[PDB]
Amino acid sequence: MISLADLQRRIETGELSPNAAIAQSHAAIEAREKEVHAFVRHDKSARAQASGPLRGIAVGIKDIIDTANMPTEMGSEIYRGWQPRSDAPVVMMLKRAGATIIGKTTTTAFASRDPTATLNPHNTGHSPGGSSSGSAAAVGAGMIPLALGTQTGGCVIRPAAYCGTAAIKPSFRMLPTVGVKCYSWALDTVGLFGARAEDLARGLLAMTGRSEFSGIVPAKAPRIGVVRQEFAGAVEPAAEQGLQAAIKAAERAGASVQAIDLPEAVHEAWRIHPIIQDFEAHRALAWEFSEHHDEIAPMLRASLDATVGLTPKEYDEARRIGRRGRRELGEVFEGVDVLLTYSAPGTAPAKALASTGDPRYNRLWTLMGNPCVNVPVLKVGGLPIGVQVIARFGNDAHALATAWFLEDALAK
Amino acid sequence: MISLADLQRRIETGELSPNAAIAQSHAAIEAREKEVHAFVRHDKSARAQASGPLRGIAVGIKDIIDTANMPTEMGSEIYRGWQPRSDAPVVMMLKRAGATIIGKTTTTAFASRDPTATLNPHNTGHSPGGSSSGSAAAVGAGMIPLALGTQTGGCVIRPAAYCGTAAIKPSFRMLPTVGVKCYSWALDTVGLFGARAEDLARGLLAMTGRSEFSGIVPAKAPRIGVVRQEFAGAVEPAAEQGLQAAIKAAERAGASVQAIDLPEAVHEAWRIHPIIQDFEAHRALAWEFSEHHDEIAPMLRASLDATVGLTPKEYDEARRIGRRGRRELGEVFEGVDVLLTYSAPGTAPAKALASTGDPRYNRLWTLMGNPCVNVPVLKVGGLPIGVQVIARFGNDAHALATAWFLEDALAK
Repeated sequence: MISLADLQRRIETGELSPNAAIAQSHAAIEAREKEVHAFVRHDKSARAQASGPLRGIAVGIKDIIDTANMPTEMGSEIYRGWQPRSDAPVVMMLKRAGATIIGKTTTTAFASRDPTATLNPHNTGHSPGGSSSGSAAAVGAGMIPLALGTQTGGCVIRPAAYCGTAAIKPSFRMLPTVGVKCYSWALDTVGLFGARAEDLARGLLAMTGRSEFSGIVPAKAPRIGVVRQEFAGAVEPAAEQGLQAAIKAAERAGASVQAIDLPEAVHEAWRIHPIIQDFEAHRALAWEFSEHHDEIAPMLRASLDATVGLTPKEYDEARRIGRRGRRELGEVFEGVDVLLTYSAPGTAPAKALASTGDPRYNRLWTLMGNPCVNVPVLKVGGLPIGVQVIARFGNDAHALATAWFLEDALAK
Repeated sequence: MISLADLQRRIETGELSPNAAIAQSHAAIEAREKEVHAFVRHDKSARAQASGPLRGIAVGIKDIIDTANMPTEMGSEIYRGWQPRSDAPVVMMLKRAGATIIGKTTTTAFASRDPTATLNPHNTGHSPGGSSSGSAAAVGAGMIPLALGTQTGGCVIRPAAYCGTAAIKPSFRMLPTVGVKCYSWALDTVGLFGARAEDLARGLLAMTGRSEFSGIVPAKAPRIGVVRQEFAGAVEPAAEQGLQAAIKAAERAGASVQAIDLPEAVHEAWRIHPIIQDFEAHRALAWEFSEHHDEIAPMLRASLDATVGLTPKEYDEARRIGRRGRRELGEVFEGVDVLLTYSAPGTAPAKALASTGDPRYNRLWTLMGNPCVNVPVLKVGGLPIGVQVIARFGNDAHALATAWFLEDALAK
């Protein structure tokens, strides 16, 4: 994989030229697209910009995020050839920083369950996860140093884990979702894919100008609270193997690790995530469902069909539960700096299963809103397994710092 | 003005057919549009639907709200001829209920300060307010029974007051802002314009299906708390005359009215509203500011040029201040059912002043999120004056019930 931070340092010293960096990405893409299929469209004419911390940095954009110079097809036939008039605010954050928008990465139809043609870089016979399939794959295949995606259930953390890349779903609403095809406005959150935690930090710094992302360094003696999300059901062996490897590494590195069971209020929040998501999706995708029903991809069409009956009453109740959940989760962070858990059920599923993976270990955090970061840990049978670092809402910096600490710990 | 509730009842009993109702509207628009100029686009072929609670109900849509069959120009040359692919979820809420989208109403450029060409229905020499200029003017001129607008500062309540129509800015986020051109995502709130409070209730019931909007009837002897928002300075004589008249009518109607002070935390929230608004505006309108700077309407261009330096730091600090204001405001509603205040600084400004009016008496409430309803009180020099009824967050139904109470009280 290509490191954003690496590129930055070398370009800043003149050791590497922006044009060369971009030519390298174009090369990497051409070198494996026929194998991975992570791009809906690749702008081969894309060139590096003259100034900015992200000059010479090629970025892939999930195709539900608006671009003014390239179509935004939402991974749906309904939007084939659709051309937005403007670039989404998050795209502008990158462009204003000097980044090069190299192309649109594949997305499942409307960021839901329907698999794209994209394949896992680590094993062509496996899924790269979803819904940010192309962003995770492209970064995992070393095609680009950065990619944008979104998370409603576990659309960022899960595919990142499956593809062995670092990634972060910042605190809810930190990055605007303006110009981002909505699935559930209570959940939709923009995320970033990179090679390492440090790459994510430098990316967020350039996009937001927030001092909190400046000068981040690996955390020291982090206080970690391990949660296995029992309420999420039975995890697969590989996932647990990765979590134990992470715990062992952190302990040896000086971290204090303790197991903790999450409050009933949190278990409940996890249960009602589907209610909030699906009730809102019917509103958010009303036009598509009412006017182009049969054109909606199979799996998404099915989930919408099964949920037309969700009522405002139960929706309100679900949101009440969500709030109770957030309140009691905050108390959990009184004794620990971060929480550590699974990023996915296990290794990436074989493409034959026609599944981008179950988001059961991701969805709770998207609703709570806390910053989540995936940390590659190991590989079982050649397929990546990662762990998920979670900090208190609004403390994305500490989440990245601990993720960094963890990466260094695993490196022994 | 045309009453949606009235049309509903007559259509329900069969006294009026949906086709006739819609023909009524087309005729009403035809009758005054040449003098008011409230529509960017009037779809003369718009027909009535055969079923639904809103069948036969014509609705005007502020032009920053996406429509699939009509252009959405954002009141800016930058979006001349722009055609969204899909109808915004709120538009679909109306369509699914059986309503007719009769046209797009005027909006100031990107819903900011730059005046549209629309004129006040009560005196064409005056402003109809903004930024939901056309929606307020159309309803006020008796063209349509319902219209959608948005409020970031006071874009719903102020123009409603100026044009003498009933209107409501529901609780923050009750209605989705998907497909609604964003100015400030922390503030933007969809609102409705109608003849009376009952019309708003029926409109919200059909759009949301929420039982809270079903069976609403005038409130009885409400506990009203009068707040003059001294932090925003003294209001113009006409506005105070309308407030005094509303208090007296309410009292003689059996309501308990007490002048109350607003917590310092709330005063502070009003103060930092511009910080949140303008900082986000720079991110939400990034593409426009970067690629079409000189094409942005003059006033908005100037406000943006003067706020480029706002920092994430002061922004976060403003948000913290706003959250504290919301908390303490709720406390105020523990002893009072609704707050009663000004809807605008006074009567509508002369067009010659090139101003849609000062939003100072509206902005706080948009940030707090509470449901606000405008109640027409009287007219000074032929120009309408209204009062603003505010309930606790999530108590939209009560705001409407008390507004209805106030309307009857004023009618004695």
